[PDB]
Amino acid sequence: QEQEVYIVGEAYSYGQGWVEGALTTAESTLQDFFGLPRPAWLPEAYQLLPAPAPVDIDNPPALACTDCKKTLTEVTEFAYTGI
Amino acid sequence: PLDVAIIGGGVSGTYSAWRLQEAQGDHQRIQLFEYSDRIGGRLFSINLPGLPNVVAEVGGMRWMPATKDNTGGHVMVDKLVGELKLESKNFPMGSNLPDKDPVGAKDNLFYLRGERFRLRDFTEAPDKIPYKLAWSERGYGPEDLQVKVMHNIYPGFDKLSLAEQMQVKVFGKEIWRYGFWDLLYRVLSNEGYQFMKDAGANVANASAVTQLPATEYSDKTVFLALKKGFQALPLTLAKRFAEVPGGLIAGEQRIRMNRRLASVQFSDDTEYPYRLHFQATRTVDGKTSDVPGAEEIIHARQVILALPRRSLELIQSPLFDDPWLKENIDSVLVQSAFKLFLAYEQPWWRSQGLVAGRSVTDLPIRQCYYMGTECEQDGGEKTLNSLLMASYNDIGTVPFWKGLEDGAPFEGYQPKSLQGRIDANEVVPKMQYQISEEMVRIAQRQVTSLHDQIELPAPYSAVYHAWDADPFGGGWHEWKANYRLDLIIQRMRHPVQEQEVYIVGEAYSYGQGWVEGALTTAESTLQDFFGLPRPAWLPEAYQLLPAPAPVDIDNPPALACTDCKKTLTEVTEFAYTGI
Amino acid sequence: VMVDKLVGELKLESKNFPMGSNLPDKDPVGAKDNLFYLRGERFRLRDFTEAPDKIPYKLAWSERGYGPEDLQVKVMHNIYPGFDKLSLAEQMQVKVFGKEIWRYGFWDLLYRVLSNEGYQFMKDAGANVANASAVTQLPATEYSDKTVFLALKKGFQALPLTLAKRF
Amino acid sequence: VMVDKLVGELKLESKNFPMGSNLPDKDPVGAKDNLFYLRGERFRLRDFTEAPDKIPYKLAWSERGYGPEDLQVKVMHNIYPGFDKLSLAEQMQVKVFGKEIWRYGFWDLLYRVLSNEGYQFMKDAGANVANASAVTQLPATEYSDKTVFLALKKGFQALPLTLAKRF
Ligand SMILES: Cc1cc2nc3c(=O)[nH]c(=O)nc-3n(C[C@H](O)[C@H](O)[C@H](O)COP(=O)(O)OP(=O)(O)OC[C@H]3O[C@@H](n4cnc5c(N)ncnc54)[C@H](O)[C@@H]3O)c2cc1C
Repeated sequence: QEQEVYIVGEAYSYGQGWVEGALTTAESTLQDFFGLPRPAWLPEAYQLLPAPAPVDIDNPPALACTDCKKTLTEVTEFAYTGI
Repeated sequence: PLDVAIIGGGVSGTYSAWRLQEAQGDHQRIQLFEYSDRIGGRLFSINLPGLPNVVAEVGGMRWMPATKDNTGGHVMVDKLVGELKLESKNFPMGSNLPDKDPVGAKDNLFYLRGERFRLRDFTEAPDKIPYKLAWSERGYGPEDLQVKVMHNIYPGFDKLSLAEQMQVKVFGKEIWRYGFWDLLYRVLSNEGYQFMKDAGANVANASAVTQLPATEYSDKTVFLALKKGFQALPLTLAKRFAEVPGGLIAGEQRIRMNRRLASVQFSDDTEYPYRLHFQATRTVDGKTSDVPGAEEIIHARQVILALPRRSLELIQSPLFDDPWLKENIDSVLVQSAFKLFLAYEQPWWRSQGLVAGRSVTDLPIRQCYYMGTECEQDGGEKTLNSLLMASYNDIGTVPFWKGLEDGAPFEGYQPKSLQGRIDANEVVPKMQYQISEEMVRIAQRQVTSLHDQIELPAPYSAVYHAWDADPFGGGWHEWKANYRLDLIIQRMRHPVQEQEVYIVGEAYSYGQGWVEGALTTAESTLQDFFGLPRPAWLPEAYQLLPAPAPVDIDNPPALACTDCKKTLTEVTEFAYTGI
Repeated sequence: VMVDKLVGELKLESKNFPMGSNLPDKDPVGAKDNLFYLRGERFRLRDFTEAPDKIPYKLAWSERGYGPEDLQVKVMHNIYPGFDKLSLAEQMQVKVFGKEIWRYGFWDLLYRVLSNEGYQFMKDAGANVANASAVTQLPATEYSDKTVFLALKKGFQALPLTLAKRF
Repeated sequence: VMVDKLVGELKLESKNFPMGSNLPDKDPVGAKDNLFYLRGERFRLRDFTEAPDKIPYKLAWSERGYGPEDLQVKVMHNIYPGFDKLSLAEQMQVKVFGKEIWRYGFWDLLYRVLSNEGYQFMKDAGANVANASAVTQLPATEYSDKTVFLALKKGFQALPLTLAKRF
């Protein structure tokens, strides 16, 4: 936090093994510690890096299932694919 | 000072009280006595922690809707449930997906003799079935095989009235004189019988007349359940019996829980000839024990014993010395039933292609039902918490599970959904039979084997119930061979002509194993010996109890075949189904 | 998205990166005829579903009839249904067999749910790393040769060169 | 010992109780040709070892090649080697899977060590009771049609009758 060295690239991205990983880390670091706006060509809808879980996830609050009917349907129909 | 004492807070008891109170309550003292602190008898519904909208039906769980013409299906249940404004839901026996051509039960599992196959393989891949069936028994599922067997014995047998079925002779003997297994031994290979038992419904020493009738299998067959659990039906009735306005006895005094009818004695009094001796009981954690002390004594004109066979046997009365009643109380077998529920945090089976209905195995667990996810229910919490039920009734498997009752209780674990809601030590409910850890480990291993998995998620909660001890003796009854069950059905409602004691309930009905049996016996007895009209909600088209055959059916007149062309066509086309 | 739009921005020409056949133009074979040679046996991709008896792995009865990718999808739904559709924050909180998923290595977690022959099959016919976090290896999608990929006509190195050139 | 010596004492005549054939007098067939008819299949006792492919139970690879009795011996040695040779007092102190053996029923203990098809095989081709104490059901001996049994020529009821007669 003290120093003004930044690390970008695929290595410590979410999109490892992709050029997308490298670009997303670079763009986020630029928007966050260099103050550059988001490019015109870059949509706002796109999340560059995944939001983290809380630092303390030991005994976390429950995950409320959003549209479980659709998830369970997808899962069962996938199973039917094999059968 | 009681005009009617009703013994038993099951569905037949509670229905009887409600009817009599709503009809004659203004001038008749009616009281309902129940052995335990719980109303419902063999209807018994619970919600496990984390599953507030997925009911675990430890007793009865579904009924067949009334037909359009109101002549078939469980008409009494369907219309009574309509009358009391209880909400019903579909009881699925398979998958609705894909919404275009629903798989139904076709993908549900079988694991028999070390082989795995799915239901669709009985017709699609009969080489997978590991039973050495006769050439003529291949290509049917177990149910369809039973239909074929029945048409072999007598074509269209299921479509005959009980009176005609009691006159049908096979291999020179009337069918009601055979036990199911003995009759099948004559027409079906040993491997066939083994196949029907294992992949299968039936009892081997029960009357062939009530076991043989079978229908063509169809996962499209519709069943209904109550959203609040089947126990809502008797509870509602009890609730509506103690809330009838008016009457000699005040609403809150009409139901007397925790009273075990110890005995019925005959008093010299002409007005109130029955002296009922009740023992007070207390119920702790679902277990009822006698409270030591005096017997409460009550006087009644009429008595309705809304009680199964074992319960009748535990009541002392000179009434039971009647030769007919002494002979015909033991005219029914009692089938023990056992249920195991396991609650999981996700429906691991949905990823295997399983949605509803049962998978079947020859492992001791026998059958597993997939019973529903909390989040997929109407107004259900946003939780993947799911319920699995296992059930067995077969005598041979019972000893296995019986040995696993001892040991440390299963404690479960507080699932994430319940964190900061329930206590960790309340995750596994306190029940009459407290599931042990060993039983849960072994059930989980057998469930894992059945689904062909290495390891499944562990259950966070469980419930075991046995319908075997007193007073129930078992889960349901079946007519024994060599008994004129058509005559016993009519007489047992009022067993001793002199006395004013009536017997109602599922035990000595035609519809044994169903709430419909209990309701039909109760309603007939009420219409016949209490004079109540038929309810408005109850159609006239529906026959409550089958008309009996003549007492002398030795050398009976011939049965004139009504539209034999249609029967023979049905029978032949059914045969084509297998071929 | 970043690559796609940045490539758009710098006016680099892209092309389809085919993963199979477009012929016959009516019903393209795709990757269905591409070869496998495993354990001395030859079969084609279509045989994972059309002819599963040709697959020379002694798979569990419940793991047959899937290609390697689809088998991984099935495994993931077995562990947690819809896991791939959760956010990273939710995936980091998912516990399996009493431990958070990000505390398992891929191979250790699979060992618990999939037969050894299953794992061997997914490795050989398969993407994955055995000691990598299960949270980033487990997410899988249904296989489809219709999945579209793009390449640069001048090669992917044209993207950094262009950038350097424009810097 | 008590029966044998008491029968000696009362001068009741005993005879061999054969469990198989004595012919041919050179190499007696014994029980090797006696029949089994299980699950629609026919085989003879000798086929448990001579032709195990004829046995129509899907036994584990490690349970094949034994007759039912020998399979029970194998199971018992798996649980505790030499268990049958221990005194009752020692057998009541033997713990398996963290519980004393006399706290298990036979079927529950076998469920842990033997496949379901194994149990089914031992019941069908087999002696045992499924809910009885494992301590008194588990002890088994190697099968041998050469095992000798005796009967009374006048029937076993001659023993109590004689006693009553001599009382
Ligand atoms: C496992 C299982 C599953 C079932 N599933 C279905 C199903 O899916 N569909 C269906 O339609 N039916 C089902 N049934 C059957 C249905 O539950 C019964 O047929 C019906 O509930 C019985 O009603 P009843 O009034 O005859 O008797 P019971 O329910 O037995 O009621 C008798 C009552 O009398 C009480 N009693 C006993 N002795 C005394 C005494 N001395 N004094 C006072 N009270 C006493 C008992 O405690 C009990 O409350 C099932 C049953 C079981 C066991």
